[PDB]
Amino acid sequence: GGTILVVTGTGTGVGKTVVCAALASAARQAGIDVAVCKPVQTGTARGDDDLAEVGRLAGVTQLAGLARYPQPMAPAAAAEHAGMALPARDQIVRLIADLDRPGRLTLVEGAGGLLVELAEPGVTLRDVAVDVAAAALVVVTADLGTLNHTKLTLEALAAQQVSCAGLVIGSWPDPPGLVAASNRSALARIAMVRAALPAGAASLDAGDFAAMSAAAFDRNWVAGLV
Amino acid sequence: GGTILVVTGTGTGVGKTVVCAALASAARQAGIDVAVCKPVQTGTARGDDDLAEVGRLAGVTQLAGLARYPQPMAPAAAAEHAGMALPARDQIVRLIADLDRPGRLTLVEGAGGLLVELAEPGVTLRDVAVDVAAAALVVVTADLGTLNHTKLTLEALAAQQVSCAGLVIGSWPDPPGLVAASNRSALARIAMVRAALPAGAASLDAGDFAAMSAAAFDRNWVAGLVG
Ligand SMILES: Nc1ccn([C@@H]2O[C@H](COP(=O)(O)OP(=O)(O)OP(=O)(O)O)[C@@H](O)[C@H]2O)c(=O)n1
Ligand SMILES: Nc1ccn([C@@H]2O[C@H](COP(=O)(O)OP(=O)(O)OP(=O)(O)O)[C@@H](O)[C@H]2O)c(=O)n1
Ligand SMILES: [Mg+2]
Ligand SMILES: [Mg+2]
Repeated sequence: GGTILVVTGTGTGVGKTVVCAALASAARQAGIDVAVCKPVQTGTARGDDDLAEVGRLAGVTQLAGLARYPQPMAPAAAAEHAGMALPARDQIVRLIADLDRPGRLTLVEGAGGLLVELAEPGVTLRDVAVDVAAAALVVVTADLGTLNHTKLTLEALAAQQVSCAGLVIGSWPDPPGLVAASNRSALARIAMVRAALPAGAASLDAGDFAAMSAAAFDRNWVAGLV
Repeated sequence: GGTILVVTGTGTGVGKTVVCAALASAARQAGIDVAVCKPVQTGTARGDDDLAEVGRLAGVTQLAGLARYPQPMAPAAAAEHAGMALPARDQIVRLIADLDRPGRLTLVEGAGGLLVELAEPGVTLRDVAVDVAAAALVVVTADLGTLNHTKLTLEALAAQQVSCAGLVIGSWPDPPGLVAASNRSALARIAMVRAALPAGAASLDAGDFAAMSAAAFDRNWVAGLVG
């Protein structure tokens, strides 16, 4: 095996996908081989496609998915609306374990938060992470409430002995403001803040994104991942 | 003693205060004596006063605060910015215990979500609930993400053996979209949904808010809250 990291977030819209892409670009610039798996994608009618974003921004080519639901709903709702089950637990876990190899950082992106349902019957990104011995990278906001949400997620992580690889602030505002600055310090009082990605990085081109990403993570940590 | 509920939520801004007021109103109209307690209150320099708002909507007269910070921040941060300290765990529990009385329903509204720090070091409303043996009423949204946040909150409640008294959807839109409807029906499978307060309820005057309040909750559940 190699390094499997699940990339979760305190909620929906915290920039999990942009963090996957950023870590991917950093690791690739460290000469690490990266794969990204997004088992279930919703919102496809309006063009939601987070693996494509990772491809565009980071140049990852090993981009693995199992199901696509048109509706911009939570996976289980989208499944119900479309009239089709979610994938099974086994499909996700073996797709990920077949992606994993020596030398590779394999990022696994869930949908929404940690406890959202990802497969039949009621299995979550947390379960998947258990099944594959992955650590968890927690993407957070810098807004009022982030502390509560972070501690809640880290507590759920620990309840199943999924190790915490750290937090990333998905979007660092400009200019910051009092709340975001104080929250950044507190977040660092509960876990290793690995990076804070400038607000708007998503819209960068691949070159500028690569420069941002390179400077956003500690190089030794990135290298030390695999 | 009497009955104590901490009234918590999946985050900040979900309708905790309005639920305190609504449940207090329904319980008052059931003849139950009601106290509402707000041990940590931030954002006073912006005119935030949750106790006053409960009194304004519900007529609750037994309102107890303790710590008040000017800035609209996390209590830890608002205290650090005022040059002040957080209360002690026993200060908060004392404030609550002095309110407790047979036949009285004592609602304890927190600062933000369940794991926000109320006292040094890292003391939360969950700890306070264990200390005063209270049950937790969890206010939720109907919006995307509410299932994850709700499950996280319930799981954190069971982590310390704190009973869940049920959920209350703080703001229920009329009409409900596809996501709201789905989230509601899933929430009913995760826990007892005690009420779904209609959106904009803070705009109802005393009588409108009391009517809405009595209809919002099952009369039998409210009455069963207090012997
Ligand atoms: N530093 C950042 C981080 C995020 N985004 C934007 O923030 C929004 C949501 O972030 P996303 O990367 O989509 O993360 P997710 O948490 O995966 O969203 P969800 O799980 O709900 O699909 C996107 O428009 C993304 O383009 C941005 O512009 N600059
Ligand atoms: N059924 C509802 C629910 C909420 N609100 C409004 O939406 C906001 C949130 O209500 P509040 O109880 O203040 O949410 P809390 O979680 O209590 O806010 P805080 O985190 O600051 O304590 C308020 O402006 C309130 O007037 C409303 O009008 N009717
Ligand atoms: Mg995403
Ligand atoms: Mg409030």
